[PDB]
Parts: sequence; C-alpha cells; structure tokens
Amino acid sequence: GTKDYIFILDFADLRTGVAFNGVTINPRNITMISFDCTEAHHGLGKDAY
Amino acid sequence: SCGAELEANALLTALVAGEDFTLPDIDMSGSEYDIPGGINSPIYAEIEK
Repeated sequence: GTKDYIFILDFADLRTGVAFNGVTINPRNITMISFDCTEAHHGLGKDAY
Repeated sequence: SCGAELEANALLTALVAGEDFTLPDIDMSGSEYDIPGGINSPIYAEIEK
C-alpha cells in the first residue's frame, strides 16, 4: 500500500535466505555485488501459487 | 467497615515514631545500568574460526 520505500544493503548482518534464516556471508572477502533485475513475466513469475 | 485500615495506619505511625527509615531512591532504568550497545555492538557479531 505504499510507493515510497528504500532498499538498504547492510554489510553487517548479511543473512542469506528467503526468510533470513541461513548462513551469513563473511564481509571480509567479496568479489562482486550484482543486483538481480528481472521482469514481471520472467519464468511464470507474477501470478504463480 | 469500622475502618480497620485507619486503626492499623495510626498504630503503625505511633509505635515506630522517633526513628528515621528512608529507602533509597535509585532509578534503575537510567541507561547507566545497560550494556552500551544494542544489537549493533560487536558483541553480537559472528566469530570467525
């Protein structure tokens, strides 16, 4: 219900998971940081359930 | 009712008179009694082998 939101990437507390329950990346060795950009129709995307 | 509470209060005030008993006035929520940092302090960071 809003259109004013921010995306915050904190290099402390990087928890890998869909629900943030997983291993934590070690910030002391990172090679690249690539954002994953796709469309709404990417691979049965929007309306699957 | 006959005011048993009033009699108890008057008797306690009369029987212990002649001495001063003052409890301490410390407030234990003043942030002087908490570990400095929140979750962001390095105490909560993951330890690396």
